[PDB]
Amino acid sequence: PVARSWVCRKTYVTPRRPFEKSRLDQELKLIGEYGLRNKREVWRVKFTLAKIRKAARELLTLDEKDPRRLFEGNALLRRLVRIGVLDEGKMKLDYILGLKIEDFLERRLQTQVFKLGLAKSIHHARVLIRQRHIRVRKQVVNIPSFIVRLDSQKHIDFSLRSPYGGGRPGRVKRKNAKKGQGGAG
Amino acid sequence: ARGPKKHLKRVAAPKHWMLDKLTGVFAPRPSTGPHKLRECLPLIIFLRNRLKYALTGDEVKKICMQRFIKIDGKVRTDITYPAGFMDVISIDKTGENFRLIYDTKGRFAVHRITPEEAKYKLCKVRKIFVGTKGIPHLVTHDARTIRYPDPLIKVNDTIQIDLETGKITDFIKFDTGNLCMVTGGANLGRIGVITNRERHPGSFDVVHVKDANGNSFATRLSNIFVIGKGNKPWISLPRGKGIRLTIAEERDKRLAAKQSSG
Amino acid sequence: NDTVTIRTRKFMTNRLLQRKQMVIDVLHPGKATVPKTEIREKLAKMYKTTPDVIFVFGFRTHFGGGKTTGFGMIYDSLDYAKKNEPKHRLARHGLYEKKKTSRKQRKERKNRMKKVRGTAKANVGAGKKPK
Amino acid sequence: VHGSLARAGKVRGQTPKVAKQEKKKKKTGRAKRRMQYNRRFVNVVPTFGKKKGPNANS
Amino acid sequence: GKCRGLRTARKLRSHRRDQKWHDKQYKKAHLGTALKANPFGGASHAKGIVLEKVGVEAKQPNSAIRKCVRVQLIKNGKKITAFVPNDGCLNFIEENDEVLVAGFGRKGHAVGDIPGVRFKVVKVANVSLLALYKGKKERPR
RNA sequence: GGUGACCACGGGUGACGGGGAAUCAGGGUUCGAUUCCGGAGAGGGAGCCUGAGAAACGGCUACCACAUCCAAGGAAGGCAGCAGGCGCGCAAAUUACCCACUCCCGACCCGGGGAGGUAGUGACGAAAAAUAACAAUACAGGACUCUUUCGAGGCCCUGUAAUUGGAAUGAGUCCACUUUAAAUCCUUUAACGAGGAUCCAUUGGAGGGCAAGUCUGGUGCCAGCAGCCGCGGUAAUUCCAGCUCCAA
Ligand SMILES: [Mg+2]
Ligand SMILES: [Mg+2]
Ligand SMILES: [Mg+2]
Ligand SMILES: [Mg+2]
Ligand SMILES: [Mg+2]
Ligand SMILES: [Mg+2]
Ligand SMILES: [Mg+2]
Ligand SMILES: [Mg+2]
Repeated sequence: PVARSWVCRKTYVTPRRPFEKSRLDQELKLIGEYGLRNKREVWRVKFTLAKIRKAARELLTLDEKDPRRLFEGNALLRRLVRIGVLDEGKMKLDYILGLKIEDFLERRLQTQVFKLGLAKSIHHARVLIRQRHIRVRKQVVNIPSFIVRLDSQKHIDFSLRSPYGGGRPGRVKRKNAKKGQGGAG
Repeated sequence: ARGPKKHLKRVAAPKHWMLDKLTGVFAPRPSTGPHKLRECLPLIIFLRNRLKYALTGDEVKKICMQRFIKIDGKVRTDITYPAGFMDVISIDKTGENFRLIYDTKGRFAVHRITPEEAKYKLCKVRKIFVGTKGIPHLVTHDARTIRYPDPLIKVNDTIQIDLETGKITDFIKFDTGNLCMVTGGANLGRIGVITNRERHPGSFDVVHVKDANGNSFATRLSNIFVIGKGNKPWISLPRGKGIRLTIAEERDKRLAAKQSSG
Repeated sequence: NDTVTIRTRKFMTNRLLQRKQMVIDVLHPGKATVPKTEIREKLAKMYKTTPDVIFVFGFRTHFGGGKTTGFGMIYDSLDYAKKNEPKHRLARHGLYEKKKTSRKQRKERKNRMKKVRGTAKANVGAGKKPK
Repeated sequence: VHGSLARAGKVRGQTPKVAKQEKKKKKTGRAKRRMQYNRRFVNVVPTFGKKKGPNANS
Repeated sequence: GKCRGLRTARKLRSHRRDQKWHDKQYKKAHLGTALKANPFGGASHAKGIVLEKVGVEAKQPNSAIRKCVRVQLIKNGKKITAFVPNDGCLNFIEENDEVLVAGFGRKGHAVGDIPGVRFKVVKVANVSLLALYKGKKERPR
């Protein structure tokens, strides 16, 4: 019949118990620190970390010198150091278990533009990304959750068409200019 | 069903065709021919997906109907002709020739060959018998049967078909120390030298084959296609020389290639 | 025109259909997507050919504008364009006319011919009275 | 039946109908979370009141 | 104790499937008598026609009249009692209405002080009872 | 003679089988009508013609049950195909466009295909992601700092109200292009488009479990709430409301 795909998965897992003061406060601290929209962002990054830890645990229980352990562990370690959450020197499967959620959250584009200094606050960074002002390499990205890589860290900049790189000021600027010039002939 | 099937599903097609899921519901169900459909490569996907000459089935139909493809030296206008193992696809308008051979990862590779090598084709005999008037008949892995062969040729040996005549030029006996190739299973596409053949009467015999790296792998007898005498193949081998590399070595080979190019 | 450029990659020639395939990426920095006629005339300038045998299609503009990638096919002669091309690309340039009727009406007509047997006059006139 | 259905809806009928008062539109989404985070992780001041709740009616 | 032999799996499996009939959930879900006795017949909701508006006294420690409707289900024609769950929605209910009825919450069991009531009214005259209570939409007069 | 407590035989199944799905320490427990493979059926049975292949049903014959036309002599049926109705129900969409793609059939590069593709309805479900950001005044807070409480500013951070107060953008209108068989949508790009940015976020709760009010007003064992404990008989943190909070 149809040539559809219907292959999909949930990117987050809800907590087992709701209404714990400790968990609620900790997640709210993460949300406030990284300008997250709701608890689903922190839950999805928590779920990504949990999946990574699960794969690492499977490889750890797997015997050392096993070809599968070597291949998959090296692949996982190099992708972690590629996104920059793991240091270049700490390329061991044991240190994967030592990772937390904060170092994942600090690789998002929203936090990266604020840290690089293109934005005044984390929420200003999120809105600035969402209004298509920031480009990475040649491609303009409007997804705040864009996990940046180490090689792409340096190339974060403003988009050319934005009223922060090249010209063409915004509609409110142009309207104010034309109103000011129409007030004096 | 009340009769033979004439449709093939895209997801039910053989994996080595590299047919993706999204483009179509169906697959080009190969027409009946010399080779089985599970181990044949239809001309449509050969010219559309492997060489990227055509964009769709209509374009590849136009190429076929303008009579440029000579499979086994014969012009074949069938869009779903089963090419199969060790067949010559000659496009003389471009002056290019292809020997259909499995690569390392057990799937047919685009293998360009010279015109002076494209005029002969090795074949594995399948059954030998004697027809009417005491005439020795010999069938091959294709649907190709020949008469009056050399009595020295026994079953699962190799012969050299000379094209445009359908005759024998030379032959290879199947025995220990002869370079061969696996044509099915997990070891499909691997080049090695026969080292042992153990016999199980009433069952499939199993051969042990060692490649150039010394790696020993076993397979069934029916999956063995001898393609050379000793350690020298009778045809030009594909890239990689039929040497199976595990995931680590191809990973670091990719890394070395990218590092040299960058 | 001031800043609009064509670049060509994955280019190859096939005499099987006597044409040349390529994927062309256009670079319009601050403009809209460049129209297919402009693309064809610029490719004609690039490859020294009259700008009516060219065929370009499948143009996807990348996110945020700028680059736009499509497929280009340039023929050696204008005659082969009718010989081996889909009819819709010909109709876009106007070389082919598909001034035809509804598929549903064709099916109704075909079903009426099934009712009327044999007689040539009635088999061809069954579509006249129920117009 | 006991014939005592006549009281159905009594209190809701008797409750004086006071209307809602117009208020400033509440922020929603990321800004609501930002305000919520500031109200309990930025203005934190230790007090002898044993960390009164957000809805304290003192 | 229990057997542990290497080939006692038949006895272990037979004992499990024999003793699994001794807990109420498995018996209820695998005998079929509960499904036969269920007025909803294994459905989450069911439509019916209001026959009568009645009041049910609450249980002993409480003292109140719970407003319920006698309802004849359009499928299989069974009569049930459904609680009308809000402050004044019995006034929205009238005679001979197509009411949607759901379970009360704990799987064919009486809930709260209401004796023998297993169902509650979700919709009346094809308009939601919650909407009528909130005043979002009025009765179709 | 054969089969049976190593469960035959019989009965039930709200049983098509499998690849698989949900749950997710390990072990398991449920679900697999459903797009792939295999089987069966074309209202129920039964019997056949042709054909390589059918016990075919968009083939035929007969019976059983429904049901269409009729000049009453006859004749014609099989949507568990795509649409679309009725009926059943808690429960499921357009009597749309096209063979352009994937393939199939044919005497065949050319015709056909409700296979299939495309669009429509679509909060089944899954992914991403707006509903605001910033600056300066006030009044607070910080290890704030200057003299060692008193006053101020060489700083940092919230909240409340304001000609603030002028920057940024989509959501929408809409030129064109592009997509495409023709289109629609997305992506581009002109022109408008935000200060109650009234371009207005909801659904459930605030005794405990379980995050959040011993607030105010009504009712007074009534109305009602309450999955479970329980609340309600006159200052009810539990009902009905207003405000304020909480969760997503
Ligand atoms: Mg059944
Ligand atoms: Mg199944
Ligand atoms: Mg099937
Ligand atoms: Mg025939
Ligand atoms: Mg059948
Ligand atoms: Mg039949
Ligand atoms: Mg809104
Ligand atoms: Mg209240």
